[PDB]
Amino acid sequence: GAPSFPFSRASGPEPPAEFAKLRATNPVSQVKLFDGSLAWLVTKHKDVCFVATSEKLSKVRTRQGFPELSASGKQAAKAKPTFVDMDPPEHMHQRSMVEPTFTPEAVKNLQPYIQRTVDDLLEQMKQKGCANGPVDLVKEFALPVPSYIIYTLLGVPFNDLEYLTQQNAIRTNGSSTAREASAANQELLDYLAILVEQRLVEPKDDIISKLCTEQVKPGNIDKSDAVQIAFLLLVAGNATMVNMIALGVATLAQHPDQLAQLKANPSLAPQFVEELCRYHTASALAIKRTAKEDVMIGDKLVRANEGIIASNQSANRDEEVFENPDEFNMNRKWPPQDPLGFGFGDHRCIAEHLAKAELTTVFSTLYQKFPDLKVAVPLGKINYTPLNRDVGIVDLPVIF
Ligand code: HEM
Repeated sequence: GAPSFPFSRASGPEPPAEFAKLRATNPVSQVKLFDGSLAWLVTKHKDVCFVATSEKLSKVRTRQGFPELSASGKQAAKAKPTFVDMDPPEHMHQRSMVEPTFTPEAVKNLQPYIQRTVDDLLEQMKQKGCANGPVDLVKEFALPVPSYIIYTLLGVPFNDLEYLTQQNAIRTNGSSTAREASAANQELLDYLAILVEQRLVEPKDDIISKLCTEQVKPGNIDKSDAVQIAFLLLVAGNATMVNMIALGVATLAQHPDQLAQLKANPSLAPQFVEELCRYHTASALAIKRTAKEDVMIGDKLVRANEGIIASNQSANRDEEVFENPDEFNMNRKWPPQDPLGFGFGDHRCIAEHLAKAELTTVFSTLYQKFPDLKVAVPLGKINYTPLNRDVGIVDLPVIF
């Protein structure tokens, strides 16, 4: 029978072993989801791009055969959708309401603020020190950098950042009870609703205010929609950002020649970030569709109302695109084809430029501030996310 999916990672920092075998012998195959239903799994870079762009495929989760991967996903699919789950024309109708903050030009103009945020958190880490033992690079740095930035862009005032960063972390922490995670989720929604009310009365220079002035007041969306769009922008990428920062530090510890390169030349940070986003595809479960009509993919017929999962993680290890794909090599010569860490097509991560700027700022600054930063536990004992989840690191003891 069809194997259960998601697959488990082969070890803490490695992709599932199944993908390499599937790319070689069965690149479009059926898998069994948590509820016993079947879905198609696509593993080659070319086919992942096809799935991401075909207008014969839908992200609408109320369609028959949509590949929800858990009971919580089936429950979430009942809610009113935001643009992440929309097809044209609704998708860009709503996404364009918030895209301006995320353009290359806007993200370039944000660079001094990104740098200040990273610098301030590094200085707080220095002042706290590690004189009594290792400290957790996740809690002290990888968590607040993306959290403070997206909260600030949305419109949260500075004094509220630390508490709301902690609450949003509780939401997804693997140690939280269900009650604890649900209470933190509702606290974030309650806070955002009050912020939307405030910005309807007195808008400021932030994303929520722009939604209020330009879409809520004119009746293009309502205020509960504005809350949900803001919430999507917070929760869609934050855990992935935290994991990418921590994975970057661990990857450099595992590759000491490349770390020494980066310590000696911070202008290598962009190249490092490109290879990191290919090699550790920390969001690998989001390119999902159902077929609106029959569609042929490779040697398979995907029938109408059948589900599809396109693994951008597998695509990023596709030997036919990336030479020596399972080596981390920030000095590689890149091919014509895009790495797919941020997806592809109309739904490609709205925050791709922001995320790369955050990551480039982190890795061009971290080892200037802390040239002796070391992972404090043996690398084989790093606390990775559980193997049946997206790759990530829960906590990362360091000294400096
Ligand atoms: C290194 C960090 C990140 C990675 C690797 C990442 C990756 C991804 C991927 C793989 C997708 C799916 C794209 C597709 O459907 O083809 C996506 C979509 C999305 N991401 Fe991210 N992301 C990151 C950071 C962020 C951040 C910081 C935000 C918000 C500020 C964000 C918000 C979103 C949203 C809203 C979508 C849905 C876009 C749409 O369907 O139109 N992501 N991201």
